[PDB]
Amino acid sequence: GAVLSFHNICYRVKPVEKEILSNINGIMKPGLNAILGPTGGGKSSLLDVLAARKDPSGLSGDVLINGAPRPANFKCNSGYVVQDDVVMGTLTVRENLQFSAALRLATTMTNHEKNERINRVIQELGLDKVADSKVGTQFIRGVSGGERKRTSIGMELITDPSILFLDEPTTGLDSSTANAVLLLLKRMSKQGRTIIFSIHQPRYSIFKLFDSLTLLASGRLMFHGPAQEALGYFESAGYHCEAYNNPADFFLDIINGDSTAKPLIEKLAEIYVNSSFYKETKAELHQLSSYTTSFCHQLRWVSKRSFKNLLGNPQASIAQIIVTVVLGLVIGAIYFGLKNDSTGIQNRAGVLFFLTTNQCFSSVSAVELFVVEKKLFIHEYISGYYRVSSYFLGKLLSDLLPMRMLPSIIFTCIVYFMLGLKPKADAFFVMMFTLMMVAYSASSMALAIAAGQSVVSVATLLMTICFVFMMIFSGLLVNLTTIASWLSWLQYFSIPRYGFTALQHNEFLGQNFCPGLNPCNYATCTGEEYLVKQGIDLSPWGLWKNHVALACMIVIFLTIAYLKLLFLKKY
Amino acid sequence: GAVLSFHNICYRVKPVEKEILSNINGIMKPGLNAILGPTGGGKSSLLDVLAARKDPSGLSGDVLINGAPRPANFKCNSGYVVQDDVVMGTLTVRENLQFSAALRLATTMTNHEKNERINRVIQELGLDKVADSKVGTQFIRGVSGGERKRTSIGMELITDPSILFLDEPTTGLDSSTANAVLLLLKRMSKQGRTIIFSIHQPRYSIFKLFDSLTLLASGRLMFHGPAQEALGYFESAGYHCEAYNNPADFFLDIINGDSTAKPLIEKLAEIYVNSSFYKETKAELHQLSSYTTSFCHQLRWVSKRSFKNLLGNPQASIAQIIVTVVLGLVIGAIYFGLKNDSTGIQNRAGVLFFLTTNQCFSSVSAVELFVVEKKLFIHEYISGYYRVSSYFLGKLLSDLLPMRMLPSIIFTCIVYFMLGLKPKADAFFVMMFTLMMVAYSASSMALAIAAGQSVVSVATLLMTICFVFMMIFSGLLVNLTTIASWLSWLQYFSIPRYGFTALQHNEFLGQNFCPGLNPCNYATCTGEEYLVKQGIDLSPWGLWKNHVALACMIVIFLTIAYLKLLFLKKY
Ligand SMILES: COc1cc2c(cc1OC)CN(CCc1ccc(NC(=O)c3cc(OC)c(OC)cc3NC(=O)c3cnc4ccccc4c3)cc1)CC2
Ligand SMILES: CCCCCCCCCCCC(=O)OC[C@H](COP(=O)(O)OCC[N+](C)(C)C)OC(=O)CCCCCCCCCCC
Ligand SMILES: CCCCCCCCCCCC(=O)OC[C@H](COP(=O)(O)OCC[N+](C)(C)C)OC(=O)CCCCCCCCCCC
Ligand SMILES: Nc1ncnc2c1ncn2[C@@H]1O[C@H](COP(=O)(O)OP(=O)(O)OP(=O)(O)O)[C@@H](O)[C@H]1O
Ligand SMILES: Nc1ncnc2c1ncn2[C@@H]1O[C@H](COP(=O)(O)OP(=O)(O)OP(=O)(O)O)[C@@H](O)[C@H]1O
Ligand SMILES: CC(C)CCC[C@@H](C)[C@H]1CC[C@H]2[C@@H]3CC=C4C[C@@H](O)CC[C@]4(C)[C@H]3CC[C@]12C
Ligand SMILES: CC(C)CCC[C@@H](C)[C@H]1CC[C@H]2[C@@H]3CC=C4C[C@@H](O)CC[C@]4(C)[C@H]3CC[C@]12C
Ligand SMILES: CC(C)CCC[C@@H](C)[C@H]1CC[C@H]2[C@@H]3CC=C4C[C@@H](O)CC[C@]4(C)[C@H]3CC[C@]12C
Ligand SMILES: CC(C)CCC[C@@H](C)[C@H]1CC[C@H]2[C@@H]3CC=C4C[C@@H](O)CC[C@]4(C)[C@H]3CC[C@]12C
Repeated sequence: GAVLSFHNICYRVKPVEKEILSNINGIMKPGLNAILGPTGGGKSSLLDVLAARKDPSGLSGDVLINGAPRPANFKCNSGYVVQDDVVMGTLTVRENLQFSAALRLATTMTNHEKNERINRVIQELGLDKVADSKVGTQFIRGVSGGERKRTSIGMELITDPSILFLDEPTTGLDSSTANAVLLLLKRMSKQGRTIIFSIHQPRYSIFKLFDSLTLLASGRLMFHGPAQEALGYFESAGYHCEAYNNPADFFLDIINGDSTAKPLIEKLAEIYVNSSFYKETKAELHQLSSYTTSFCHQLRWVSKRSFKNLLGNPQASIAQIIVTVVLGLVIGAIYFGLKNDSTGIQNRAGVLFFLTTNQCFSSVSAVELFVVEKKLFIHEYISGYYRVSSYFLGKLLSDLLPMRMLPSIIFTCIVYFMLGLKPKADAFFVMMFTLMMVAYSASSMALAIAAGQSVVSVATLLMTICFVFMMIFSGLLVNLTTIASWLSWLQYFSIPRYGFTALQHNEFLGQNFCPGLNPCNYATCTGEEYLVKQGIDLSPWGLWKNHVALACMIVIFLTIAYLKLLFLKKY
Repeated sequence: GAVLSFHNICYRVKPVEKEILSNINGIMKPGLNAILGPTGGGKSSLLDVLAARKDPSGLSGDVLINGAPRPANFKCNSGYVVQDDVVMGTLTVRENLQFSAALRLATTMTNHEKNERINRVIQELGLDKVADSKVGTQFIRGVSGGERKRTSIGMELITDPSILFLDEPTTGLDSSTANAVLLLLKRMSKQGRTIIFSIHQPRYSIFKLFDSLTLLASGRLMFHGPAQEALGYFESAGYHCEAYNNPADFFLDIINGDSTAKPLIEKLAEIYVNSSFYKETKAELHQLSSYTTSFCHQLRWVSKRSFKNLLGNPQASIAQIIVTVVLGLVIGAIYFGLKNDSTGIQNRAGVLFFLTTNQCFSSVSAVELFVVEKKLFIHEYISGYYRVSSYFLGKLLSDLLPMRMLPSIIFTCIVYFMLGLKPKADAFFVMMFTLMMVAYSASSMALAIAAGQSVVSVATLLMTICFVFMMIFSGLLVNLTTIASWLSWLQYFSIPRYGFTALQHNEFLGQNFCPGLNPCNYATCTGEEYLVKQGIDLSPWGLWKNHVALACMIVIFLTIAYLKLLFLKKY
């Protein structure tokens, strides 16, 4: 079995540094161990310290498994269940468990075997009725909080861990369900596994199951030792129960100073260090003194989950495609029959500008989903599911690449022929390629800004402002040849400028807009004159210059996003 | 005291109609009464039925207070505490209680007296340490879930009600805090008040406090009667406890079929109807067979809370003002020194278009706050705080009117003189007025769309799409004189068109853009020619036509919003 231990633990958090956890010493031998305490005592913090999910800076003690230091496979042979559930709402119960099994259990096992394990877990936790139902989504009403909580427990159990950490496994659950969960852990603990969990308001039947007990309060350790002997320890100092049927209440009332015999917290702790229990553990403590699956598998499974999540959030995929089609048709109707007249220049420039800005501003919606999933990404990376690289490339090849390509194609196919733009194939494909490139560049910039930011509103605001400032330098609202020199350099940071310039160069090159024709100066009859007055070049190199600039921006921004994820605080 | 009662209650929910609650009969005499049951049994639904927060369509029974039917002041002399807390995060604890006191307690009392009551409540609930701290916000980490829960309890207690309904008052609270809350209610119930609440996992000490008991399960009523006699009733059918220290577990285990003696639910219910308890209540039941404060006060307090909420969410007020200033300065730099040259027309039209669209699209951010507060509005209206009209006008005079006016002023003051637009005062004030009008019209349209919609994403998408379609008809991207007749009529539904046309008419009227000057046809030297080619009229009536159209749209859209709130399902 696994014999966890700790000694002289203290933790500090920040300027001013405060100690959430003061001196703590204990041994969590195999079996079933518990951590009772009042709210704010530090139950969740100690658990993370034991499971190495806290920044090692603050930690000021030694944690040992079976005497030897922490192995590098610790997170490959342990499980952690979070106080606040992190479960992808858009998926069903079974799908989430499948995801955990696939990326944590080794690939040597057959997929049928894994599904058999998954079914067994579901039956044990009583999730059969909602096995294939969806977890809650904003659009889709889903399972209750209790079923969601048990689902998080399931994902960790599937790994068949030798060590399991749980935080408030029984919250939002009625007594019957709570008892079933605890009995399962007890059965799971009579085989050599070590189970550590924090609980609120146990029943007497449950409390008898506890083998080892830990009692936190305001950081201090009031009592650690066998659960059955806890009553005797308190009785010696005073506090003869003889009132409460449930002992768990008897402990908490003492801590809150509601029972008969400087602060009561410090006073009680001083008693423990003088107890035999502290002496025994000090004697024992002093005496004692990688990823399962490869890159490709992680990529496939992450991309799959992203596909499903995207389809489950309609506003970002289905709605964008539908509005794309509607806009294409309306534009085709509004600009139908472009004429080489006085009005041709205006309408052509306007439509191209509209398409460009539409591609740029549509990227905001997708990345917002990248923002909301920061918490899940951190939790899964810490738990040891996947690497950063796999998550990044999967989200790209599932969300950014497929969906952002289509709007360009739809817009070109619908608009080009209805309006009557350049009737040559080269122009058609150039238009499609250019729109694709601006879309990808905007998405990459959005990712660079949004990656690592927790709040959706702030990221949305920042990206919107940046796109606005780009749009001012697109080449239509202002003439770039009239801008002062000390500000003109900014026009090279604008994506819409490159796309818009390319489209203009493609459309205006061989057109005359004065129908019947002593040249009339101050008049732009020919398209080339308009291009010149707007600053654009006439060589073939201008178009391709814009395109290569877009590609370089894509690469730069995506790389920045990867680095922002890499140097993030995953603790 | 207050003697509530019910008889033959059944409720139906929807097509297919299902009965959440089957036959239910009971009397909730003064004192302390409880509703235990497993999750999903129907505890929250019955409570709403008793407190008249459910649609009366489904209800199929009679509810009586003191024998007489439900008075119209029922919600003026009752309190309801929600299972999921509804507390404005951006405010402190004390501020929320002040809001409840001001609008529910009569104005005859002095404000100092109310604050004295508020202090007493806080001391009783143990919220003194966090009395003036802020409740949780996304930006501001706030009080724990337990303190938030007790705060919701406080707001109802301040009214000093003769009848109080609570739903899971002890959830997220440790035993010590839970016991304190229950003891307070017990003390509050020995004076004539009637208290009804639903609870999970009581302690034996608490359960002895219960005077009357109700036991729901899968809709059916398994037991109603005195709490002390509940054990005897079950013992007669079998189920001699002699195992469990806490009786509350003994009841729930039976319902879940985990104890010794068609489904167990139906089987148990059949026993109750044959019990003496059912006979007694049937004998008794068969035997038995406005706003405190005026309009202005509600308006003032709603507007005040809205001010605070707006300031607490920086992204909507502070950020919008800052970006407004930054955009003004950047625009002033980009377009500095507008010249009566070939480029003057383009830059002028572009800047005016940018300002107009900025005013239109900035309205999305504010209304989103109107969306998120739908739940709170429904809860408060049902509880009897305020009317619909007061809420509407308060949110207007607090959020829409003050904040949307400033950006226009800032933009005009910064931009007008730096660029060098028409150097006459009339044009300056016309520009300011026009921008104000488009801002208000867009906000009104946003409210009309967003009011009554629960999801933020959908409303944001809809308003954004509508503004896009308006923007196509602004007069720049397309020439309105070239649009086909069967679609041209749409141009009269566009707000940016009216604002943009007014600004163009103000700026271009007396300008010549050909510097040195056989007239050169196909050339727009004079501004009037440009206006004509864009379809605009030259009379003074065009400008004012646009303005009056905006005003009419404002009135229409705001009225629609009020009606949408009025005919909403507040149940
Ligand atoms: C988790 O819950 C959620 C929370 C939230 C959201 C979604 C959620 O759920 C996931 C999304 N919330 C977005 C709120 C929002 C959206 C937009 C703006 N503001 C502009 O967009 C704009 C501003 C200008 O000045 C400030 C401006 O100046 C000129 C031109 C602007 N836009 C254009 O010009 C333009 C042009 N073509 C377009 C074509 C297609 C689509 C958009 C186009 C836009 C401001 C706020 C924020 C919170
Ligand atoms: C002027 C009109 C045309 C030019 C428009 C300029 C847009 C520039 C877009 C590329 C910048 C970029 O993408 O920056 C990318 C950076 C990269 O993160 P980081 O630097 O490593 O931050 C450190 C992060 N750590 C500490 C975790 C490592 O993200 C950010 O900084 C986030 C905020 C960006 C705000 C940008 C607002 C720009 C307003 C400009 C007002 C004049
Ligand atoms: C074409 C370019 C220029 C013209 C642009 C047209 C914009 C019209 C704006 C005013 C309409 C309005 O504000 O409608 C206001 C209505 C009012 O609610 P209700 O009718 O009572 O719904 C019943 C609600 N109950 C049942 C509770 C009473 O809100 C809505 O319907 C909500 C959805 C509106 C979607 C509008 C999308 C428009 C897309 C047009 C694609 C051609
Ligand atoms: N990163 C952090 N920054 C600042 N304070 C923290 C941080 N982490 C924990 N704390 C503080 O430590 C104290 C204990 O928080 P903790 O998360 O341990 O609560 P808990 O013991 O899990 O109780 P419960 O989860 O039941 O509320 C709190 O006062 C909290 O503010
Ligand atoms: N509007 C509704 N539409 C469909 N079903 C409903 C509706 N309201 C309630 N129900 C159903 O009634 C049953 C009881 O739900 P209820 O809200 O009463 O739970 P509860 O008794 O409050 O239990 P808890 O709140 O502890 O989960 C549930 O199965 C729920 O799906
Ligand atoms: C039908 C046409 C004319 C409507 C104009 C386009 C806009 C207003 C429509 C087109 C497609 C629509 C979306 C279609 C599907 C969904 C998924 C649903 O679960 C919520 C609403 C939502 C997100 C719709 C919102 C409104 C929407 C974006
Ligand atoms: C991290 C971010 C800010 C990186 C920004 C890099 C951008 C500004 C770089 C990437 C590639 C660059 C372009 C590469 C090629 C050319 C062609 C040349 O004849 C003019 C400059 C121009 C058009 C460059 C302008 C600056 C440019 C677009
Ligand atoms: C300083 C200038 C150049 C920045 C450009 C303007 C944008 C990027 C800045 C200007 C004002 C800024 C806001 C100022 C204050 C707040 C409140 C804070 O609790 C969260 C960030 C937030 C919401 C900022 C977000 C970024 C913001 C909107
Ligand atoms: C509920 C919503 C859709 C109501 C929409 C009403 C709009 C379209 C109405 C309100 C006031 C109306 C305007 C009132 C006055 C004039 C001046 C006239 O010489 C031309 C029509 C014009 C410009 C009207 C166009 C239509 C108009 C703008």
